[PDB]
Amino acid sequence: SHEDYLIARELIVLSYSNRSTLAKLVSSPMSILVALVDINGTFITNEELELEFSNKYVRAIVPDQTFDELKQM
Amino acid sequence: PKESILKKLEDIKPEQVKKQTKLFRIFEPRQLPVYRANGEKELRNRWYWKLKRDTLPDGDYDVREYFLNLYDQVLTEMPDYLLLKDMAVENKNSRDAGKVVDSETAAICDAIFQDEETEGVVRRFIAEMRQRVQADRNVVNYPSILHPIDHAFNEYFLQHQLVEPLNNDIIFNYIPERIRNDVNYILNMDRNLPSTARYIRPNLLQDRLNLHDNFESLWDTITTSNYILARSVVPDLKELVSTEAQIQKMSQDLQLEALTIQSETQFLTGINSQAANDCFKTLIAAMLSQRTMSLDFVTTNYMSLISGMWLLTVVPNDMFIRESLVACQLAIINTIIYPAFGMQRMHYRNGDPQTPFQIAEQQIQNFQVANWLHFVNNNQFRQVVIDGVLNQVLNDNIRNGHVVNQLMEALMQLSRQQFPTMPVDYKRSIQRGILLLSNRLGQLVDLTRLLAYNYETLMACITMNMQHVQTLTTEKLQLTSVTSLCMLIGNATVIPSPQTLFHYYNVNVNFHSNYNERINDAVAIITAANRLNLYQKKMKSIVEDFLKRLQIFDISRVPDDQMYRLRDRLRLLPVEIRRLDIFNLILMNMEQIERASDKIAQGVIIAYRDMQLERDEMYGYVNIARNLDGFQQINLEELMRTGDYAQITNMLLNNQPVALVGALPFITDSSVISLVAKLDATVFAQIVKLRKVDTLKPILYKINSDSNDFYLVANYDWVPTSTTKVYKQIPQQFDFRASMHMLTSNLTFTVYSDLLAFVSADTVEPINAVAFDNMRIMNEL
Amino acid sequence: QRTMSLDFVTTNYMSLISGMWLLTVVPNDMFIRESLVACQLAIINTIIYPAFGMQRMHYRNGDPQTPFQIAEQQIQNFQVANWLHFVNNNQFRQVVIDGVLNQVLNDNIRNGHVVNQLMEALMQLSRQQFPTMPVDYKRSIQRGILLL
Amino acid sequence: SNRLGQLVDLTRLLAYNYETLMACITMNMQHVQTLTTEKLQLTSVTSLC
Amino acid sequence: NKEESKQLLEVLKTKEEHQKEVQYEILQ
Repeated sequence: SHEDYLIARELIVLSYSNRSTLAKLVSSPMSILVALVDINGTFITNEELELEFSNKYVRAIVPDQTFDELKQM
Repeated sequence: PKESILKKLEDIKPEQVKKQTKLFRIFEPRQLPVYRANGEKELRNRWYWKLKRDTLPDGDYDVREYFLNLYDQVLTEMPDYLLLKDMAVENKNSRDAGKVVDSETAAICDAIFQDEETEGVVRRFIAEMRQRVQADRNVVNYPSILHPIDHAFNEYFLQHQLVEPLNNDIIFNYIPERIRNDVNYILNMDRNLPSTARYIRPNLLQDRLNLHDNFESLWDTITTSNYILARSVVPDLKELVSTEAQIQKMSQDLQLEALTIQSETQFLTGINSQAANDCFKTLIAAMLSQRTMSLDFVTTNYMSLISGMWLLTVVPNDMFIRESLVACQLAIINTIIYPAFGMQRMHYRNGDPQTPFQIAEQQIQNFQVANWLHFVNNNQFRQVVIDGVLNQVLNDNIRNGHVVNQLMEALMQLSRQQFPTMPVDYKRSIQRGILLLSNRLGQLVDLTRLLAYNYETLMACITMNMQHVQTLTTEKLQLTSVTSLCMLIGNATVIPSPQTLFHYYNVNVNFHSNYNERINDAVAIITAANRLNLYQKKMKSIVEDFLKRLQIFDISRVPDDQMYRLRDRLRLLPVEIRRLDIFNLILMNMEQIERASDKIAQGVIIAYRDMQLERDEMYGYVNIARNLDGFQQINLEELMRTGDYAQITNMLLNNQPVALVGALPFITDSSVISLVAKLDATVFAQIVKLRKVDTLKPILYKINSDSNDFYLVANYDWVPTSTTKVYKQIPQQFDFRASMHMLTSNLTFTVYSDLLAFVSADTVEPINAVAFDNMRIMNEL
Repeated sequence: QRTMSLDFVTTNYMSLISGMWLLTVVPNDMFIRESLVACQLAIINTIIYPAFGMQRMHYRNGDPQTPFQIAEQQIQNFQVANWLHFVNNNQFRQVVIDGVLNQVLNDNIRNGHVVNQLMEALMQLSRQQFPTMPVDYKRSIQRGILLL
Repeated sequence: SNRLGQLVDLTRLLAYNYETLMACITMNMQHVQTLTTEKLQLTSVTSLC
Repeated sequence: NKEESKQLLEVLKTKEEHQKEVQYEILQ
């Protein structure tokens, strides 16, 4: 796809020089992004270890300062 | 598609609270000159009331549309509260450095102080007009300068603004009585709220439309929406008994051995979690939303038939759909019950008015099964109105679970019989299949009590009455999904958190409030359109908007007939107080607004008699008329519906007196030579040639010293006489003192929309959770 | 005279076992009524009545009367009834010293003597069964009371 | 049952156009059974209705 | 760049408003 081409040209040209602050860098913001996705439909697990879906909705109560962190990243 | 519906529902924000920054106005003062009688002009000028935004169309039908649009503006502006200090401004000429409500009012007051040509009394009045307060009562009185109609609208918005005094007791009272009275929940708050506070109440007026009476396509969607909402708040069965060990008990009791884990046809095949949860969710959500559910099972699997007994006992039979439970009851009767007494299989008929359990209740002679089947057949909901809302309630015997004891009695009896017609292996299989339920008895009882408790607890958070009516689309229910639930369950109570309840209640409140408010909108426009004689107006797009603002429908596949029936019902609804008062304030002033607006005229008189012109004073001499009496009149909208220009043509060719009535443009002509030349009589010949009447523009003969030939009047002793007067009123004169009013308001309140956020709530430990009978649920071990 | 509220979780019954001490020594008009009522109601529905065997309660939160003021009449036991009587009448007292108003205590709190009555009542609750209740949660509550 | 007013409107429309075009006829409109016959698909009524 | 970056910082403030927060904030 096109976005794959963008990613590949943008990593291949920087992975020729940067070899210490690239995978460590771009893989770090993801930990914050997961706190931004509203659940609409869910999978569960029991104590007895069985999936059991749920139509539960849950919002994403993200604070404000982690966005500033994310922007610095 | 499914998840989208809940995304739409839970994104229903409430009705956004309004608060205006300025005042509704239609009029404004304006300086015109004044021409003293005999025509000549004063050095002094004068203020008059004129209309802001002269935009009135031509023709009467278009004007009634305009006033409907004005009604739409006023409704869209129609606020819920207001604080006048936030719009107040200074007065640059007040003795006491006071204030006034609007910027334009202040502009007027600061423009009249500067003019040479203003009396001293108004300047004193401006020096003495100021704000006033009384803070013990939190009340304020501000000055204002307002046309009477404007004062009427604004005063209505003051006196009829929807707020209610907020306290700490009303917070509790917003919660249902059952939750407050349910000992399994503990409530508190960390704030005391003052008497300075306010809050707005939703409109929770029940269904004025009866959509459960032949609006089945909409009710299917509504019921589906409420079902899927209820699925998002029914708890997940968080804690269970195991699956592999339970299935090993099944496979060590029943000697289908070894490795019946993989071979799956008998007593099995849908034992998993992923259906037990589905049944637990489905039953509660269906009974809450009142949605019928159909059954997809298999007859080879007899445990499904056995757990359908428990299902058809704990759940009413009028709640299912007919053919499915007919098949299931028929199957049960044919292979568990009648073979247990040597009876024939059955001889059932497809289209039979009675279900097999009814016609079986009288045939067999056993006390236990007879009273069990009697209960089943006569199990049904109990309608009851509580807290205003109808509710479908369970029996009060299902709730404190003892139905299961009658069930066990029947099943134990059937164990005690013999099966003469059939071999030993079959009986052995069946009797083991029902011993496997006997051994789960107490857990079944606990399950029944738990379903009843969670059901009533979630029923508490409902605002719209819950009717018992069958539906187009159903919800599948495999009977193995009951068998799973009935076989994977134990010593694990699940109580809905209070926050789920508050969430669900606020969602239903917001949906209901939106529903009633948009109903009131539609009813207002329909009644107003019908009382303004709007006959070319197709009342469809309004209803399309009505259905669009309800964020659950698909307008791409809803027809015109449902819309028109919905309109036919909406015709018959009383308009709410706000809208009704604003409309009866408009029916009594649409003409008085339409008497103004110097771009149209309400008619023209044509009387071929050299009649006199009138000594007005904003004009000088004019060909104006203000009564329309004597001469006979012709309505033009009548003439333009049914084109019959025979009458009018006859009347024009024979120079017969007549009047023409309807919103007509006009053009002022300040040439005296156009008076003696009689050009206003020259306009009506195009009505006989090209029979249209649209480019019809009579003349207004405004005469004054600014006309370049006025000197004749002041040299020759002739009062202006003329022909073909115009039917039109004059502007009203601006009286500064009499136009001033004092607007009252409350001082410094604060409006809180959400009302349960101040409540913090907690649950007792769910092991020690109790039902209506003050006796624990989930206690058998 | 800063009104302060309570915020707890009823499952942690030790928090309530300490809250009852608090309500004993600290007056009741200092606590906002909603949280105080919630704490008392959790105490009654969790500890007291299931120790004796009563139905839980049906409290109306718009009531001028208070859960301990019902328990003072519904309980038949002199120990806890006199403790609850104290709690219901544990309000500040208005005195004027040196020209300043002052909110003083009941003088069985300025010395520690009422807690003796509290622990006698609590020892009684410990010595009693909890008839409807299970056993692990019961032994745990009894020992948690005997702690204090 | 929900197309009630709509079918009233349709019927009046039909009768109006029929009678207005009947006015512009000279030859006596006489009722006779004919040999061949126009096929009418009731679907094409179900459409209209 | 940075004009659009600061507007991106801003649009993640107005959005995703909780109800209890605005209640306690109006009171506070």
